[PDB]
Amino acid sequence: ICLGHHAVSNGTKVNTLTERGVEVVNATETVERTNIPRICSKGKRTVDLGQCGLLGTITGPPQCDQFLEFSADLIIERREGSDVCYPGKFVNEEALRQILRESGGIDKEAMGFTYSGIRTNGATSACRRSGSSFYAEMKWLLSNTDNAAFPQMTKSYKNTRKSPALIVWGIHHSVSTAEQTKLYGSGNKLVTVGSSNYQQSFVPSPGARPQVNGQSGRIDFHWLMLNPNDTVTFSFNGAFIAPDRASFLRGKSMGIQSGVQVDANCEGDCYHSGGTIISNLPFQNIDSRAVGKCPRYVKQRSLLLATGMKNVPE
Amino acid sequence: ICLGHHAVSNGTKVNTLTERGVEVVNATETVERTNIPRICSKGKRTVDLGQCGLLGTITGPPQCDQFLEFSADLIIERREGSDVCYPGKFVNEEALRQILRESGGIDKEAMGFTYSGIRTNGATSACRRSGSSFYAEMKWLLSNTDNAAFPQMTKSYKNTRKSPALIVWGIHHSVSTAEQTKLYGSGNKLVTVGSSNYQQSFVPSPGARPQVNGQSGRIDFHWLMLNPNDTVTFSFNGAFIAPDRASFLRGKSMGIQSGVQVDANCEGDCYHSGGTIISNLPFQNIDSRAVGKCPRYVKQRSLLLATGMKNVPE
Amino acid sequence: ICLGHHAVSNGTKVNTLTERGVEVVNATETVERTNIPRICSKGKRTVDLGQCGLLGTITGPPQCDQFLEFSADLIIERREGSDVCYPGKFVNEEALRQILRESGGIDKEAMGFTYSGIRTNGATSACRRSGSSFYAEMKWLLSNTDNAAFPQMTKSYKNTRKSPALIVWGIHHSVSTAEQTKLYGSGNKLVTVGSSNYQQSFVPSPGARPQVNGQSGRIDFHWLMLNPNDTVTFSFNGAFIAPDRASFLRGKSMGIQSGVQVDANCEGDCYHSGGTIISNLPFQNIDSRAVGKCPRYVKQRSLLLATGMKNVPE
Amino acid sequence: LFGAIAGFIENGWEGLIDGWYGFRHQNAQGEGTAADYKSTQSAIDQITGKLNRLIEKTNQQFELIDNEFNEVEKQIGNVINWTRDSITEVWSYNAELLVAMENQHTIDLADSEMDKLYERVKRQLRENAEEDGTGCFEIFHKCDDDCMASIRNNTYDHSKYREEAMQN
Amino acid sequence: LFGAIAGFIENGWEGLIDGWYGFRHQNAQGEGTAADYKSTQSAIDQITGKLNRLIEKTNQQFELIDNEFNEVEKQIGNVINWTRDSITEVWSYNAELLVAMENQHTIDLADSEMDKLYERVKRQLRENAEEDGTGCFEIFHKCDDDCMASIRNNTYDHSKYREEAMQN
Amino acid sequence: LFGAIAGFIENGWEGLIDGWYGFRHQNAQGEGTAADYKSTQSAIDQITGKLNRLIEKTNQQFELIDNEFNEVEKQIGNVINWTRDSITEVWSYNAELLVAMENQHTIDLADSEMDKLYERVKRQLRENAEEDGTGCFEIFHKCDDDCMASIRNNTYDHSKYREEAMQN
Ligand SMILES: *[C@@H]1O[C@H](CO)[C@@H](O)[C@H](O)[C@H]1NC(C)=O
Ligand SMILES: *[C@@H]1O[C@H](CO)[C@@H](O)[C@H](O)[C@H]1NC(C)=O
Ligand SMILES: *[C@@H]1O[C@H](CO)[C@@H](O)[C@H](O)[C@H]1NC(C)=O
Ligand SMILES: *[C@@H]1O[C@H](CO)[C@@H](O)[C@H](O)[C@H]1NC(C)=O
Ligand SMILES: *[C@@H]1O[C@H](CO)[C@@H](O)[C@H](O)[C@H]1NC(C)=O
Ligand SMILES: *[C@@H]1O[C@H](CO)[C@@H](O)[C@H](O)[C@H]1NC(C)=O
Ligand SMILES: *[C@@H]1O[C@H](CO)[C@@H](O)[C@H](O)[C@H]1NC(C)=O
Ligand SMILES: *[C@@H]1O[C@H](CO)[C@@H](O)[C@H](O)[C@H]1NC(C)=O
Ligand SMILES: *[C@@H]1O[C@H](CO)[C@@H](O)[C@H](O)[C@H]1NC(C)=O
Repeated sequence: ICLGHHAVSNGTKVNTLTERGVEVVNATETVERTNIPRICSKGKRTVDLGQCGLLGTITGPPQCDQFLEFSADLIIERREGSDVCYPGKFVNEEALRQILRESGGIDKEAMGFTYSGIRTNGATSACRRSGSSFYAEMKWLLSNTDNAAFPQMTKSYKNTRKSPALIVWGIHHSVSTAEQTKLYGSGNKLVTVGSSNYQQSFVPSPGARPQVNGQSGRIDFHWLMLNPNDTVTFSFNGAFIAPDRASFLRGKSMGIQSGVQVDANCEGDCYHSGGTIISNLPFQNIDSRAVGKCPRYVKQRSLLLATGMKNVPE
Repeated sequence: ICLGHHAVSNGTKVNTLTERGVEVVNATETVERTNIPRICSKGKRTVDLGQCGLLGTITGPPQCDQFLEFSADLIIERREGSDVCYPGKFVNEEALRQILRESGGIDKEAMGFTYSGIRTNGATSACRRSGSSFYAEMKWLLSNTDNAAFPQMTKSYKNTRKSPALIVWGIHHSVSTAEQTKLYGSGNKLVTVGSSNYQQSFVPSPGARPQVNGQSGRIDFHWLMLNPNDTVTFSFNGAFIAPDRASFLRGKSMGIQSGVQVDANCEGDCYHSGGTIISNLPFQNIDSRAVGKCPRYVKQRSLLLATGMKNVPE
Repeated sequence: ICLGHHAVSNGTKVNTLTERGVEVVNATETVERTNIPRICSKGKRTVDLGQCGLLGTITGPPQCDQFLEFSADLIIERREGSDVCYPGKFVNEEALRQILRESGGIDKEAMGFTYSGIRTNGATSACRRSGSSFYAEMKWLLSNTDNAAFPQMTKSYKNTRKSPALIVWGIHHSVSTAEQTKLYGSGNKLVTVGSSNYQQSFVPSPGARPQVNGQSGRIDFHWLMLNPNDTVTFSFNGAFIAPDRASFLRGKSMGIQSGVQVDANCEGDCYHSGGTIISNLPFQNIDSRAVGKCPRYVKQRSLLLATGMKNVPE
Repeated sequence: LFGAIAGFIENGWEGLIDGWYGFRHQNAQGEGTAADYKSTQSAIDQITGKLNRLIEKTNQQFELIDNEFNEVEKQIGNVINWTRDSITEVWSYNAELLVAMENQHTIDLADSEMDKLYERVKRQLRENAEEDGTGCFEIFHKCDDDCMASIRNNTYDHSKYREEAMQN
Repeated sequence: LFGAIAGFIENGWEGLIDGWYGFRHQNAQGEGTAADYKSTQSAIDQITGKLNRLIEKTNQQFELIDNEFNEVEKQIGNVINWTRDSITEVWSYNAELLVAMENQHTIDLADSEMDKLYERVKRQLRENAEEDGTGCFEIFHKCDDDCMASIRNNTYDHSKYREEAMQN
Repeated sequence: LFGAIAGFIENGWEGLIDGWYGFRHQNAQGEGTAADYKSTQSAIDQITGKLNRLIEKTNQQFELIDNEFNEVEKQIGNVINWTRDSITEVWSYNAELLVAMENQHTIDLADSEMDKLYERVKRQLRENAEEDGTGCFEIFHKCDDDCMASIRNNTYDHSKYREEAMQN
């Protein structure tokens, strides 16, 4: 009697500790190369910001008007998005973005500031709504008359909540010392900001910036997280954009950046800019910056795992 | 004649390259789960800061009075600690903290600044000693009279030592432009600071901060490392807190943060906030932020290493 | 008939999964310990900066005069190098350095700024050439007369190129408010800078810094990357150093820091401060900060890989 | 490696499609070739164990640390990239080693199961047969096909067939 | 795997408490069961070698990079966490693989030592006995207990006991 | 481990300089000792395969992230160092494990090739010889040196030499 083993004509080459291209009966792939070019968002509260910028959800330019109090398991930033109507930007913008991506959305709340004999309806044709508007969650505080002066004010707010409050104010930088005074009066204007935690202060800086959105003025946006039962104070005298509402984080979420469509027909937990990586493979060669729950990125395209014996054909 | 092998009734399940729950005769744990809820500090020069904050050892609020010239192999930060009597804070506070943790303690040295017709005994009820005091290593420089003016000064110090000197000064920010002038006189006050290495400058920023320690003024603390035979200069004219003594690092140490007691009865080299990890195991599942000489943190609770053969009971 | 195996008198001890010092017939080293104390630069466009500092290639102090438009595959920083003639420094200096190391060199281009009734030939004995000069790529803009005043100017430049432009300006900080006014006239001087991307502004800060190069004044160097078809604007009124030429990155390169000589006789791709690591070994115990294409650094000095069987001598 | 598969056994049976390991004999009654479950199965139940161990679910979420629409500051940008490239080197290394190591073991495992099958049949015929040396066995008592079947399902009386092959 | 332990040997002796591998025979004089030092010891001295290699002292100190009383700035905070989580993934991976790989080898090592013990006794009785096939040996010359003891301590004359078992 | 090298074979031949595995016999005609290509070669072609797999070219460039002439800011400086030290721990770990794992396999591979050589010669002499037990074979028909040469190059008639050794 005699005994042997099975074989095939067409085998599959694998690599070993010692060899490189040994043919086995059957091997299987270990590295995922397959991408699905959609955001597989089946089962998740998803928010596609489109033209709204993630930071705009806090301040409220018109693109973000429908995102001021959103709730999410999954947040999608788009390329066409913008945090801004009136030209300007945030200090520590990415830190803030990272916070917002895993916030689970935001709840808004009146800080309850009241103003004593100044203007309050500052606007522009950069923030277009019915006519010339401004950021929905903010207040463009102005000297009472079309030149006038600004009475060094003090406003304060206390986080009487169990969760940290996101506080956001803006500093205005005008085209010139000319316009800076028409808006706020003359003199070097100073804004200070503190807490049982925080320590900073600000001065404007008028001058000609290039024209963005049709404007040469800018707005410096700044932010701080107030703690439960901690108080925050705004010593200010001009060049100042006042926070109307404060923000609280809802819970937990994931934030991604993509340019592909959403599909509630597929389930995914590993995302990148070009879609969803649905795989059970331990590795992947698609995007090293893939995020969520993903296989480890490897530089190798293919790594074949032997699932059979040596193929020795006659 | 016949031959077999040993076995037991009760075996221990392990995992293999191929199986998952194969019973062997004997296995041993590979992941440390056991914590000792004390700081095992047997044999080490240890310093428990208690209410003194690590940064306070440099400036010297009353909590830190007994820590102004300490020497250590092991430094413990406590939660109740504070770097501050008069409300304020440090710029690059954590960088400075990290430096101090591995300093091996500090030696203090007179910078030897002398002042020409101003005040020098600035104090407060926030730094309580015999009465109303200040930071022990600093000097609250004031305009000579209870309004007066401040003569734009110049003081300089040279590190005539073989080791880098830790230099620390403070900028005062008062409740208002009112108080800023009573203390230093009027005009925008400017402090500049440089070396064969460094380049910066400072302006105060009065205004109302919320009340901490009973005070609404703040103090900005700043710092720079002077090199052997390098010189540092202070062009100043007010809103300024002067360094009396400079600091030198003693050697090497370890710094940790904990809320558990010290035990000179046990020896440890791997520490976390909840105590000491004494183990010889290659891994641990206790604290991912454990520091010192530790086993690698792993997410797994248990990984049983086979120390015997297959257990095949009858 | 009988069969056995080969052996030797002198074997080589190796380590195994189970043993530690088992003698095999033959082993081979796995960790590279051999260094060649030269920069093996055979075949590469190499630039040794010597006394020129990498950042000086942008601004152009006299050391960098022959490096204003260089082209490289490999860039070498030297210890004797200096980014500066007139004392001063760069904000985000290392970020800028890292950009320049992999630029592949730089191409210079006239920004084309024209000035209206001021001075323009600011100089010093710190930048020595024929006599007292300045940075070659910059312009020391001055008030027209030996006290005079500075007309708040505006200059702007557009990147009409397909590649991002490196923009560099300087802020002057003088010995005093005395000298600040002789040079630029009185009043707080303000420089603002923006783009479809950027947002900042600057004020000088006169005072006495220690004497470096024989000078107590400093120059703050700042920089921004302009995008293709984006515009950058300089609202300024003094204490200002104007960019004459802008810079464009040539392609790709590698940058290292070394104190050893260059050899076009040897080929290397793994470099450190003490020379070149030429090896094919998977590991190395020479320099953990070795850069280029290198074997992985390991703490072990030697790891012997068995290339033979057990050596069992009689 | 054990020496069976691609050892003294010249090759395998591209017609054996019933299992991994089997019997092909030669007695008078014609011809037959079969497969062995338990050997085949023990190799199947082990390679299958390797795969189920390599397909997993890291309940470990990773978040954006970078920005593609708005590049983060260069210094931190380069530290992040440097760090990410370092982790990639490790995983690429780990992956290549894991697969090579596993493939080596998978292959030497299949050898093992063959040699284990062989050297058990060899022990079942205590002397009523001898080893040719190419994986084939020469009986000296003309085994029938309820006898060859008796071997394949492990019954074959290790004595009651003796002298008929012993004397010869 | 070699095929002895949990192979043709149905099981092990929960009464064998003298070693890992031993002899239990059956001759006229009654009964006895013993343990083999050198086999048992060579398995002991090897598993023991694995452990001494996994318990080590990384003279590599790591310092605080974070702050728990005073959280560091978010961006750097998130880079640190991201990085720490990445290293944790590696070590958790390494640890699981190391233990699985080692356990596999440990177990196939114990098999090896058995098969090595067996196939040496088998060679000590050049023909004065034959293999039953379940790890037991049938002598054809009624070995005594200073003869069984002669086997166990490797002395047994490989000739001077012959024909008494050969002829039979 | 298979049990040959540093097993029942007491030691090796420091005079065998023609290969890794060879034959040294003892018949009437005097003396001789030779080497076996194919066994030696299959061990050579496999250790050589391990080395060619460990010498590689990571087309992965790494750039300066630090500065030695001008130390970068402390916080970022310490994050970088912390991170670099973490990667060093991994590679030092990987390197030590890789080498230990490989060395184990390399050594058990050489054993395997011996045992594979042995247990093939043993099968070539179907009964015209028997196993002494120390890696040596006793023929019972006085093999000549065109007969010993006949074994070494695998020809030896597995029958036409029989009874001359069988009857004896
Ligand atoms: C080939 O390998 C894969 C392993 O995932 C398996 O699903 C497939 O059935 C195999 N094919 C055969 C017939 O061996
Ligand atoms: C927070 O708010 C509650 C309700 O006013 C108060 O009782 C509590 O003391 C506060 N927490 C602190 C910081 O003491
Ligand atoms: C079980 O394993 C451990 C290995 O560390 C050993 O100390 C202990 O003695 C073992 N028990 C027995 C009797 O096998
Ligand atoms: C440091 O101090 C000594 C003593 O004054 C001096 O001789 C030496 O030159 C100094 N080092 C430098 C920077 O030259
Ligand atoms: C020793 O090992 C190395 C492996 O790289 C090999 O080049 C050398 O020839 C070996 N020496 C001998 C004779 O085994
Ligand atoms: C860049 O320059 C070309 C040539 O002037 C112009 O046509 C193009 O629109 C510009 N790119 C942008 C930002 O539109
Ligand atoms: C980091 O890497 C990405 C690609 O992974 C690249 O596009 C980006 O420019 C890099 N960041 C920096 C700061 O160079
Ligand atoms: C980093 O991780 C710790 C826990 O390991 C967490 O408490 C902390 O909030 C995290 N830091 C940031 C910046 O989110
Ligand atoms: C980082 O490590 C290097 C040596 O590798 C050391 O010289 C340097 O001081 C360290 N950096 C910091 C910020 O401590």
